[PDB]
Amino acid sequence: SDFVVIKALEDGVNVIGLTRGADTRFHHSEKLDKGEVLIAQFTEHTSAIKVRGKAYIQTRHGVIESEGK
Amino acid sequence: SDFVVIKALEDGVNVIGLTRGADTRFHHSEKLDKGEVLIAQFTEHTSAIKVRGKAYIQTRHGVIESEGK
Amino acid sequence: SDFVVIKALEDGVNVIGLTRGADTRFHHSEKLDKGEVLIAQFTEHTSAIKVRGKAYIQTRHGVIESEG
Amino acid sequence: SDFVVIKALEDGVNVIGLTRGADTRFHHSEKLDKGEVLIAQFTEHTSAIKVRGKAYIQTRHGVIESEGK
Amino acid sequence: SDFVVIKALEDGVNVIGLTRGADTRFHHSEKLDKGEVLIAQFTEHTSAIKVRGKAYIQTRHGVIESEG
Amino acid sequence: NSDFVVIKALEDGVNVIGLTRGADTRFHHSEKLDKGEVLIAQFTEHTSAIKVRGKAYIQTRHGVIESEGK
Amino acid sequence: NSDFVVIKALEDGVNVIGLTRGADTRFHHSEKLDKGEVLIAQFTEHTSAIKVRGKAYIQTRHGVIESEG
Amino acid sequence: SDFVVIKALEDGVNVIGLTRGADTRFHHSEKLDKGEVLIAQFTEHTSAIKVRGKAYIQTRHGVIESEGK
Amino acid sequence: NSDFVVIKALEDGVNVIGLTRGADTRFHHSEKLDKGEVLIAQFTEHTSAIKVRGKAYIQTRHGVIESEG
Amino acid sequence: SDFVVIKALEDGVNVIGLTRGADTRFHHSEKLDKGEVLIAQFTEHTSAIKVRGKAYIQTRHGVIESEG
Amino acid sequence: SDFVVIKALEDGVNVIGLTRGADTRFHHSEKLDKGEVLIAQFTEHTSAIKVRGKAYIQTRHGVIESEGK
Ligand SMILES: N[C@@H](Cc1c[nH]c2ccccc12)C(=O)O
Ligand SMILES: N[C@@H](Cc1c[nH]c2ccccc12)C(=O)O
Ligand SMILES: N[C@@H](Cc1c[nH]c2ccccc12)C(=O)O
Ligand SMILES: N[C@@H](Cc1c[nH]c2ccccc12)C(=O)O
Ligand SMILES: N[C@@H](Cc1c[nH]c2ccccc12)C(=O)O
Ligand SMILES: N[C@@H](Cc1c[nH]c2ccccc12)C(=O)O
Ligand SMILES: N[C@@H](Cc1c[nH]c2ccccc12)C(=O)O
Ligand SMILES: N[C@@H](Cc1c[nH]c2ccccc12)C(=O)O
Ligand SMILES: N[C@@H](Cc1c[nH]c2ccccc12)C(=O)O
Ligand SMILES: N[C@@H](Cc1c[nH]c2ccccc12)C(=O)O
Ligand SMILES: N[C@@H](Cc1c[nH]c2ccccc12)C(=O)O
Ligand SMILES: N[C@@H](Cc1c[nH]c2ccccc12)C(=O)O
Repeated sequence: SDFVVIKALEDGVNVIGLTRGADTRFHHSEKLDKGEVLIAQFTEHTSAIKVRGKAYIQTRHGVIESEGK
Repeated sequence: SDFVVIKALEDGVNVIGLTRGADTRFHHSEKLDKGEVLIAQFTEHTSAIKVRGKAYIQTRHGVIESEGK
Repeated sequence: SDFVVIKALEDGVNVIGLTRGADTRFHHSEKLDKGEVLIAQFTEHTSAIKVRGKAYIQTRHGVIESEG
Repeated sequence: SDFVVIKALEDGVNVIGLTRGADTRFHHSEKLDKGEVLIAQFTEHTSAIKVRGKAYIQTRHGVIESEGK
Repeated sequence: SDFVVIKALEDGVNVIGLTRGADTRFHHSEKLDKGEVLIAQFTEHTSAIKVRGKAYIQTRHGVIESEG
Repeated sequence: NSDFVVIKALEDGVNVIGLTRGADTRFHHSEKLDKGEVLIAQFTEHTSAIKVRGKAYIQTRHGVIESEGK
Repeated sequence: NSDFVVIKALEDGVNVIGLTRGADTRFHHSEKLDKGEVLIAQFTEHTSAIKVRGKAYIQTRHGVIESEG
Repeated sequence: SDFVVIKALEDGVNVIGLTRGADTRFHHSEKLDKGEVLIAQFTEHTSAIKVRGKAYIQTRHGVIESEGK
Repeated sequence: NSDFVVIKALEDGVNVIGLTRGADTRFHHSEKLDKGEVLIAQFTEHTSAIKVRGKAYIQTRHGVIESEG
Repeated sequence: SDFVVIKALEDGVNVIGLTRGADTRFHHSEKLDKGEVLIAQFTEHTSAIKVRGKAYIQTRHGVIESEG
Repeated sequence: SDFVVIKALEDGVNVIGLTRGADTRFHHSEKLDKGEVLIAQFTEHTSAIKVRGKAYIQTRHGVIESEGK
């Protein structure tokens, strides 16, 4: 299973997991403060991940940055 | 299982999931506001994804950009 | 499973799914307007995909363009 | 499963599927008009694909071009 | 399964499939006229393929040309 | 089997935190690292996300990233 | 499923010979190739070694090799 | 199944195995002296490895060096 | 779907010798090749080691090696 | 299964196998003399290998040298 | 399953197979004379291979030479 690396570039960045299955909703929100790193998998319960705030992102396809505000 | 990365380049980008199976319709529309990133898999319920609006997309195959009206 | 990427370079592009199995026919036609992107897999029900209209297409084998 | 991309370079190109199994015959002819693209897999029912007419073909082994009469 | 691509460089090219199993013979010959392309798999029934005639051949090992 | 991450602690008191796999998300273990220790940690049946706090040098299949403390 | 060998006959009468898989080893088939003909042949339940006699150009996973008459 | 190489740059290096499962504890500590190498797998019982002391370390992602107290 | 070895005989009377898989080790089959013939031989249920006597050009997954008379 | 190459650069190099499982123990020590090569796998019984003495070592991750 | 290529650079080279399992001992010693090539797999019975004497060795990891007494 693939994972995504997320480095928070400011306080209060949110890594949100959406539910796998016929229903789509947020099941969890992980708050990252500046400089913190989260390495997060796709799992049985999480089939999509949303990032809100300024962060540097690595995936198998390369780097992308989310932008706050 | 494969996933796409979607960075909204403007407000109100829509990431639309089409059902796996004999029938084809939309089962969920994730809206993204400017700067937000979504990392989204193909799953048991989603076998085709559609993007409406200005966004920067990465897939196994490289980058593509969606353009809004 | 493999997928194709389709960006509509014009209004009214169709992505057509043909049926998997001993019979071959159209079961669904996804309309795309200019600028819209569809990412679409091969599936239990779709074993061939047809693009009609002006689109930029990426597959595992590279880029190919359909023309109006 | 592998697949092949076929761009029709002229009207009336045919992508023919030959049946898998002990017997070999044509089971379906998809007609393409100039500019239309087909992406078609090898399947339980098709284990060989014939292209008739001028078209641009990509497969895992590269680009090949069919020509008409 | 792997597959072979055959472009007919003249009329009357032959793509011949040999039977898989303890015994060996031709089970189907597919005629290819000049310019026609066949993409053919190895399968439950075909474990070798012979090409007779002038053709352009691609496999996973590269290109090879048959001569008439 | 599954992927792993390399974490070198660039100061004392670095925290490598495992998040629970499954429908609920909580911290189950926090492995503390002092300066210069290396931890090589996998994703597992119990761990489906890892969070790093403090200044550390990180390697994954996607390349290096560095965490920074406050 | 299963490596294959490409054999181009560089003269008439080239022989591609299959050896039997199993505890016992013998020739079970000899496929005659005349000048310019190409044979693409798999390893199989029945054939676990292939011998080429006569002048031919051979491609395998490992490269080209040439047999001499 | 993945493995790490550990070369001890000083006496007393410490390769610590952590238990796989819902509980996390060290279950084995293999000490290395200067110049000794260990090649260790991830296993049914070890899902994380900790290195203490000055060592040179190769994993699939590259070399990393641990530095001691 | 195992590895195979390409052997080209550079002189008459080269010998490709197959050793038995199992607790017991000895030769079960000796294929003689004369100058210029090529043998392409797999590892199999019955052969888990191959020995080449004489002058031949050998290709494997790991590159070319030459056996000498 | 992965394996490792050990060429002893001096007499008396030891390649030690640690047991797979909940318990960790040396179960075999192969002595290598100057210039002898061992190619050894991870197995059902051996899930860690320790090299003691001067040797040149190749693994999937590259070359590393143990020193006496 | 992996294999090793061993070319004898002198007479009396020894390719020695160690037993797979809880016990470790020699079960077969295959002698090579100068110029002979042995291509030998890992197997249900052999999980470690030792070479004595001057040989050129190729594995997945490269070329290593054994030096004889
Ligand atoms: N309990 C969650 C933890 C998690 C993994 N990846 C995530 C991404 C976003 C949010 C939560 C998560 C799960 O197993 O799915
Ligand atoms: N519950 C949906 C969530 C989802 C995943 N990928 C998506 C892409 C588009 C829209 C929704 C989704 C699913 O499991 O499939
Ligand atoms: N419901 C369709 C959706 C789909 C996936 N790929 C397609 C390609 C073309 C048309 C429709 C589709 C299916 O699972 O097959
Ligand atoms: N129903 C057919 C459709 C098809 C797939 N690939 C093809 C190639 C050529 C012609 C038809 C097809 C099938 O599953 O096989
Ligand atoms: N019915 C044949 C079709 C075929 C596939 N590949 C071929 C190559 C040559 C001749 C026929 C074929 C089969 O499944 O095997
Ligand atoms: N050996 C039989 C049956 C057979 C085995 N494999 C085949 C592939 C194709 C056609 C027939 C066969 C025959 O030649 O008739
Ligand atoms: N009936 C033979 C056909 C064949 C395949 N590969 C070959 C190589 C040489 C000679 C014959 C063959 C088989 O399935 O094995
Ligand atoms: N017992 C834990 C060990 C572990 C693995 N990865 C981790 C990451 C962080 C913290 C602990 C761990 C587990 O199997 O999951
Ligand atoms: N019947 C033998 C044929 C063979 C394959 N590879 C070989 C190498 C050497 C000698 C004989 C063989 C087998 O299946 O094993
Ligand atoms: N008995 C331990 C041996 C081991 C493998 N890798 C390790 C890493 C650290 C400590 C011990 C080990 C096991 O199978 O897990
Ligand atoms: N009988 C041992 C032999 C062995 C394999 N790899 C080793 C590494 C070191 C020492 C012994 C071994 C085993 O199968 O595990
Ligand atoms: N019968 C032995 C032959 C063998 C294979 N690899 C070897 C390496 C060394 C010595 C003998 C062998 C076996 O299956 O294991």
